[PDB]
Amino acid sequence: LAPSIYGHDHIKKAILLMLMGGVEKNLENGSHLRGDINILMVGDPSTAKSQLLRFVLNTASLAIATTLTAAVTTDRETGERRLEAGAMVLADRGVVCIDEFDKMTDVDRVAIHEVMEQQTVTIAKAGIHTTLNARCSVIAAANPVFGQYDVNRDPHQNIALPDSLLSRFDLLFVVTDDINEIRDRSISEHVLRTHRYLPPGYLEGEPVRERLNLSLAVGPKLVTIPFLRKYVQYAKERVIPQLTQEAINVIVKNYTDLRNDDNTKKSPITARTLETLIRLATAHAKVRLSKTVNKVDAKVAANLLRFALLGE
Amino acid sequence: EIPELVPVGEMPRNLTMTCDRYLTNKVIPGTRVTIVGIYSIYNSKNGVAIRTPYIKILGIQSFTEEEEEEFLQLSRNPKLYEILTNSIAPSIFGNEDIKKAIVCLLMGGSKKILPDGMRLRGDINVLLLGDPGTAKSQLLKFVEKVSPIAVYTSGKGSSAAGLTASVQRDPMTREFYLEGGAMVLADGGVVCIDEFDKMRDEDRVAIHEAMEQQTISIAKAGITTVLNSRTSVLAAANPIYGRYDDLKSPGDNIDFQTTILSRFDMIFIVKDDHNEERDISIANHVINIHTGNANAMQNQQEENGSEISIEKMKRYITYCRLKCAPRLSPQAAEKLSSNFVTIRKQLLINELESTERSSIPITIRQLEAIIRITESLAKLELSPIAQERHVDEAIRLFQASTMDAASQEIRRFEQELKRRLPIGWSTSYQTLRREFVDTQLALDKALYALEKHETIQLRHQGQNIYRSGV
Amino acid sequence: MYGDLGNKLVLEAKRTKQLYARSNQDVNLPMYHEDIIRNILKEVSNLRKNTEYLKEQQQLGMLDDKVAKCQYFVTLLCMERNKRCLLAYQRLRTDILDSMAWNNNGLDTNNLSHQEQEYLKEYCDLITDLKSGDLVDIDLSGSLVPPSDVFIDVRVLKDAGEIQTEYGVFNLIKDSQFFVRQSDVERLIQQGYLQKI
Amino acid sequence: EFKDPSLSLVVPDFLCEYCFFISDIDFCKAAPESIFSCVRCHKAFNQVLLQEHLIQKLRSDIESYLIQDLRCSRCHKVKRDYMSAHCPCAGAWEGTLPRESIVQKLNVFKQVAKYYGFDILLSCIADLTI
Amino acid sequence: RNENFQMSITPIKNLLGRDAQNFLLLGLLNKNFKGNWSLEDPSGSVEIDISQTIPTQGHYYVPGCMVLVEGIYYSVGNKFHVTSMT
Amino acid sequence: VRKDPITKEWTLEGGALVLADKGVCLIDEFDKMNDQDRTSIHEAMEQQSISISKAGIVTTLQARCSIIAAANPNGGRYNSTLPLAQNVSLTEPILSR
Amino acid sequence: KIYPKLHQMDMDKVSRVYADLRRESISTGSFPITVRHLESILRIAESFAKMRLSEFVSSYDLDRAIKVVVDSFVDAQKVSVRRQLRRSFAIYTLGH
Amino acid sequence: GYYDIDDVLADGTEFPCKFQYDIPGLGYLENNPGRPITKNTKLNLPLWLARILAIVGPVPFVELLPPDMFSTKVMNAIKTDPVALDLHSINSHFFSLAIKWIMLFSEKELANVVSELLLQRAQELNHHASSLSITNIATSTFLLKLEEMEKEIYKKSHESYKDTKRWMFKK
Ligand SMILES: Nc1ncnc2c1ncn2[C@@H]1O[C@H](COP(=O)(O)OP(=O)(O)NP(=O)(O)O)[C@@H](O)[C@H]1O
Ligand SMILES: [Mg+2]
Ligand SMILES: [Zn+2]
Ligand SMILES: [Zn+2]
Repeated sequence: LAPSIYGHDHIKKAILLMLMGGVEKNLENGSHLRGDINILMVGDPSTAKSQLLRFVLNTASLAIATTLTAAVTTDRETGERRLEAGAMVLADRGVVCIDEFDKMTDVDRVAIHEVMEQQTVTIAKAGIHTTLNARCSVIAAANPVFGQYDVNRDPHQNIALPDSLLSRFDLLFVVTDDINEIRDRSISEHVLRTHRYLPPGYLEGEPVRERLNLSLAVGPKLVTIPFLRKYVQYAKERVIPQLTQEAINVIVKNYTDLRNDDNTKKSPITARTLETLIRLATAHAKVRLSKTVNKVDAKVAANLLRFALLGE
Repeated sequence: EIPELVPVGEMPRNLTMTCDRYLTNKVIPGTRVTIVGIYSIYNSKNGVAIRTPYIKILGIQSFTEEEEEEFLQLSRNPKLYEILTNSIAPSIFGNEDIKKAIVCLLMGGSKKILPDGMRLRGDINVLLLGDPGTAKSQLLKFVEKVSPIAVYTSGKGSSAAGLTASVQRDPMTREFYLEGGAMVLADGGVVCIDEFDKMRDEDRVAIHEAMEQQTISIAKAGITTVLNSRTSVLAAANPIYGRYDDLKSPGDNIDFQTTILSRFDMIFIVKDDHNEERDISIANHVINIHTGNANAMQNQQEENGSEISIEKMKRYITYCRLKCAPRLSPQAAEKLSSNFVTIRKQLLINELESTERSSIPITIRQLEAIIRITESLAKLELSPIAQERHVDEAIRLFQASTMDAASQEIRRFEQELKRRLPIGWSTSYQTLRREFVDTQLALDKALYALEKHETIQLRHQGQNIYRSGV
Repeated sequence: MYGDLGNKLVLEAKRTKQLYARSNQDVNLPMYHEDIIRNILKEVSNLRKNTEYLKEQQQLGMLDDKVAKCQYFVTLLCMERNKRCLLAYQRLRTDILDSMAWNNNGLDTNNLSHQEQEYLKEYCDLITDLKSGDLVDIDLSGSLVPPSDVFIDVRVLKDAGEIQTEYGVFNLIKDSQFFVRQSDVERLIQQGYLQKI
Repeated sequence: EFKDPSLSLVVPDFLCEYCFFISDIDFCKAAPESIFSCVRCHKAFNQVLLQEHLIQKLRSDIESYLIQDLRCSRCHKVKRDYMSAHCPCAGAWEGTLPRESIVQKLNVFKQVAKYYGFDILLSCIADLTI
Repeated sequence: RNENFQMSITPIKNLLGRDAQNFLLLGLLNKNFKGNWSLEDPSGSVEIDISQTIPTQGHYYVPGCMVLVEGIYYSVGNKFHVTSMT
Repeated sequence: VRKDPITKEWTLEGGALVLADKGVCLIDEFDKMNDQDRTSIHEAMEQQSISISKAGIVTTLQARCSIIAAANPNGGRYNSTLPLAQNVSLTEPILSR
Repeated sequence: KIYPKLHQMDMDKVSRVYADLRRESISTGSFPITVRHLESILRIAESFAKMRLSEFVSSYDLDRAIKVVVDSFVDAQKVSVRRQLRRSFAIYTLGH
Repeated sequence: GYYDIDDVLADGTEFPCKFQYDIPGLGYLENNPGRPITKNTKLNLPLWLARILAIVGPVPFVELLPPDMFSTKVMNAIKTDPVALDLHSINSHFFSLAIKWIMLFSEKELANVVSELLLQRAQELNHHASSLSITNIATSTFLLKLEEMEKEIYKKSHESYKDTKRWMFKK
């Protein structure tokens, strides 16, 4: 994924686990608990975020581009009101890509809780009192509302989004424009080679003509994106991993460690983190194509989650 | 009607008029024209026994094979950049680097298309932020004269509709149509937004797409549409608190967000130096303006070739825009990359020193601005390649503008040095480094503070710290 | 690739030919591109060293009848291409120099290579030999517009004082006007002292 | 406007050995008696000694020009390196002893030499150009 | 013009950000205002570590001398570690 | 600007500084206008023009006015212990005009 | 009907006035002396000449214009400094 | 001719080449001197090189695949509307290159089509060359679509007409 992007290995691993996301749990009486995974990339602008959303959008399938929920709507010619689908409804059992998520308005954010908790959205006007399936795995990205991102302040403080909203996401990354000379040297020379591009047959210094498309209207083992698509398709097609007890032992070990180490002082780690570990370990079992989740999967998932939340 | 013919206190009047066959598409909005036509009448649907007047056009008047030669000769002149720099706002004394940057904004960089169909900005955006009476508005109202396409607005005169585009209902058909705002009317040239700091927040939001995506996306009256806005924003603004306040950060002196500030290829922060010799020079110049000698002075400079006329420069800017689009040489490309990592290292040390992140983001987006300036500088002389000298001047202008916009325990070490080094004697820097570090970057701030005061003077290639003052 | 510098050089050639062709006058030709020519000659030396290296290693003879033959062919064709590009550039600037010799010197110097400076000296010496031996009854370097009129009016555009001609004088007073035989003043029209026709 | 008609040409710490007096003497603003003789005692000064001191001052200023540090013309930092073409703040380099001032110093030296008839100092001034 | 070069020189300003890579320099041998030994180029300057170097023996080496320098650039201290000098 | 009830097109209507073109405009209690009104003065007061861009209309009007303004200092009356910038709420740009 | 001209005005008088006003206006709370205030002197001198129906601006018009502007600046001050400023600028005004 | 600059540039254009052998050392054509070019390597080579490697090798070292500028798409666009076609965008030297290709492989269809193309465009070229001011935007939009070959013919022709009009009406 995204081979042009310097660093960001853990981000790409987390993206792959979301693309291979966790399994749904309908308990007795049909009591529903959500298997899908949700991610948010906070950070500076000019970082990898938006480009990663392009690479995710072009890698995933049933993927919706945004830059929500569901609504009852009307337009100029309609003498009537119609129920409309937002991106999560359109991405039911698919994915949503939300760039500039810090910009979303209040009536949207108030209803995002239903997507995040219940994987559904409820309608409550014009007598259409109903609830819709919106069972997607979301990846979002956001920018500071003022200035460059202050890495000392929380996401709740650098961005207007509430902590009671930001906490819904399984993984919450903060990325920043590190001023590293090796990175800067690399991306600089790539941008310079881009701006030195001369189209075919143009003389040196010749201006590019807008006439083109109508005038010509005469009619390191990294894989290909189609192969990666075919792999994720095969995993979804061929396995639904079962959850083994040794995995559980690693999971409860790591959760209760995270919830009593100094990591508590950084975040009030809670039950959502526990079920997130189960989802991520299940997703790693889907990476393996393995018929079960096992202790090996939990060991990978806890390392990634500890890095994502605490940076270590 | 022509604005300088409107009667005093009148609202400017206008006529609807028609043309057909080979007179269609012969003019664009904003062009000044002479029309020959039949003044005539028609009985519109909308008084009594009244009729709507209109003109049936019979003629319109609004490169030549010798101005081709003139602009070749002017390209061949070695002093061209100084000549154009003098020719921008010639009555305005000083502001040399700002005038140089205005020439770059007028010429623009080179617009590009990639194999993917992706397209890259050629337009430069410049923000002049600074003190009152620094001739900012005068510079914008000059640029609206010389630029072949231009629009002038003021921030408080704006609305989002009158900026991007608006719905209209045509009185002739009596049916809807969409009509362009200031950004669309500036497409292919400069929009001069004067007193930009007074603009409402929703208007400044509406600027974003037209300024960076260079489009306006529309869904109004059921008309879904997207318009093109290839535009240079030349914005002028005062600081918050009126005069620029040196004790405050630029992020405090400026209301604009870091997002919108990033979209300006160059920011100049302009201040009164209050220097007596400068003010005397300005005063002699201003009185020469008012006494009327300036007319003869500019005519002399134009006969001398030290300046060129407005129309000649307008034709020349159009000639450069239509005939040339330079590329960076490989040497220039490497030098630009190295300069990028250099200024990035400089911002890193400044942000560590200030322990605060700058209001100005020196991201990869600003390298695109330096590339764009390099291309414009080569575009003046119609050189098909932008050579290393053009990168030198482009780097000089960026250092003169946006770097100055961005680049804005010791108590113990400074007085230890005051005690240990007496007046009139010299300390070699390397020994001071060893002496203080062995007790540590507070050293060079102590040097900077004691250098700003008269007390210490770096001397002999900076190797000798000389206690020159008190 | 070895031919690219040749393309850049002959693009320079095409542009200077257009620079000369588009204007009505003889435009003084631009600077000799010693830098690109040095790059190409260095490339030729690289190719010569490659042929020497290969022809030495042909005594080891790796599939030489096809492989060494093919390698030798490609590195030889690169040298043929670069010779063509260099000679095209030099032949164009030579043609312009010859044209200028006939148009002026038979009656900007920094931009020439020193070989071109001494070439131009020799070609001017040759022209002046042709209009000095036999055929000297005709100034072979004279105008090629046919003589339209025997007498013309000419306005003095720059002052040159009293000068003689074969049976008289002109006093070239600034902004005086003569009516005179064209064959007695053509030399001064070409030298830019006289204005009309 | 009043500008002082006298350009000072001071020779610092000149010594009268006859009374060990250490005086700065100004060849333009001083009266001629105060140049050619002391002003605590009144013994006369040797002419060749005096011309030698003016030549020492002249060559001191030529050297001080040639060894000067360059300074940035807008941020006033010293040029700390050997091969930059301009300061990193975009400003051009300028001398800390601008050339105009040194031409002025040489001009007062030629005037003083012509007036007092200082043959040796005049030969030195001549041998600079020629 | 010398046959040994036409590896070849990189101007010092090309080094910046090209971490842990071999380079051949040509430089004016400064001693910086901070006191460290240094090379300067029309394009810039870089501090040098000579602690591991092998100089060529038929020469003096003084400040201000133009010296060829081969070594590995290191971004971590922004030093250039000289293999050999001539 | 207003949408003309006859034509249904948008038209400008001049404000005080258009009506007082080539005249003088008199602004009493300048200190107690809203700053979102005061900021409109800047262009006409110095550049002698008003540059509207609204409802499709985009134009520059002439506004050749001398403005004479009357104001009370901060709090209620003058206090000569202070300099001007603390006597009055007005900022340097408008005051410089 | 009347359009005065600044024929042979005292440039250096005005320039020194602007230079000194600018220097004393360095006080960060004072009335912000600016290039448009120099133009104000010239406009005002034209207005006084206009009152005389005068084709040409005299020294007296320009002196009165300077005196008006200098008084306007000098009285825009905290009283702790007004006397010193009055004494300094008196060299320009008390010639008339 | 040898020194003919527009011929030298035409020889500098690139064509798609498929190799018929494995050859060591030629990898510099694939930007790496250290390796062979393999059989069935498909590579764009300059025409001055591709012309010779297409003939010498018995099987030659290279086979020339059909270039896109002579694809059936372009040939169809030629055969509908010669004067509307932007040959300068297709290739700035298309007539010189078509002559060279027609000679390299005897291709009667391409010769007939290129003859028709040139003739039909020659009519319109003469119309714009003959028109004179007392220049039209219609002329300008047509001249943008001319090859360097056609630009040379137009320049020479238009100069002939202009010089004749000058001589007739002026003294
Ligand atoms: N450097 C200068 N040279 C000549 N005239 C100047 C100069 N600076 C200012 N002026 C004059 O002073 C006025 C400047 O007005 P203006 O252009 O509005 O300045 P500004 O930068 O826009 N200040 P503001 O409108 O308060 O933000 C004009 O009348 C100019 O003639
Ligand atoms: Mg202004
Ligand atoms: Zn004595
Ligand atoms: Zn500096």
